[PDB]
Amino acid sequence: MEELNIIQGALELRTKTVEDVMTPLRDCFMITGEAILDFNTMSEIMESGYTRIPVFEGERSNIVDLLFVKDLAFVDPDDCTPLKTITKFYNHPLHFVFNDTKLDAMLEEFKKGKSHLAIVQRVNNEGEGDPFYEVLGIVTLEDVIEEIIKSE
Amino acid sequence: MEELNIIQGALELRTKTVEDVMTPLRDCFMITGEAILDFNTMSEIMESGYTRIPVFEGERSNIVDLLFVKDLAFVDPDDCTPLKTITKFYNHPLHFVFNDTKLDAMLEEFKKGKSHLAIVQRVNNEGEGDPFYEVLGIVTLEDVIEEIIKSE
Repeated sequence: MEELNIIQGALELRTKTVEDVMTPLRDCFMITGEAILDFNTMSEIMESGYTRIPVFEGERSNIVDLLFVKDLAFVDPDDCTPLKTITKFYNHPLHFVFNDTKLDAMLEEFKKGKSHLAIVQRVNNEGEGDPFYEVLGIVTLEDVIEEIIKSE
Repeated sequence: MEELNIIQGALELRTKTVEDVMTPLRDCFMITGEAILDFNTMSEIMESGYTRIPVFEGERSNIVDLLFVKDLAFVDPDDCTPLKTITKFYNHPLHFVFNDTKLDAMLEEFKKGKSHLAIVQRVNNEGEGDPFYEVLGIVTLEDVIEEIIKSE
């Protein structure tokens, strides 16, 4: 039964972590903060089919903003408007989560607030001096829902 | 518990119908088949935030096609390209469902195939001669999932 599938998935939300379901950094669709919104860039973006796109500066682990595809609505490609204008303008909130966070807690976190996307990070205790936060990938509400309802 | 919420919702999928959760025709974001994709039209479309937009010809109950926002990726607004070009090109499938259809069966129907959006309709036995199909609104996967996970 589908109902049984959903119930079991719901039960497993306690044990599975965000690390188990995240879209890792190698698999993340991201965009440089230096980007300019000419025709072609906007075209690749609208082509991606992703609703929201992480914006990074320099390194991919240096995620600085979020771009919603909606924000291109009033953008004229002929203007070749830089991305920073849109990102600094909307200044969409950035949500973070630890790799060990359970999916049920993630669901709870997502249901409250606008964030339906979280950035996964870990503590690097393998110093070499100061311990650091290591960005691993992204996890969305979609990742966990898909984990809930999928056939198993 | 969240898990309890999800479980109960899953259980109720048997009893609730597509009529109970659909976005009705008054609340449907739709677009005329005659539409042209200048800047402003594309701008309203990208503004909507909806991933998929029903295309109708004449009456709103005369839904003829589906438009994915993705399909605007390679569209130059300066070209003022008509919608029919894109719709006839992609010719995305159209899914239909009866109002009495239970949500669990809907879930089953959605999980198989690309259709994550269905058009609700009913039989008009209030003839007046020939009985007809009366379009009532739309129901997506998102509608049912939202119905599953929401707090109750």
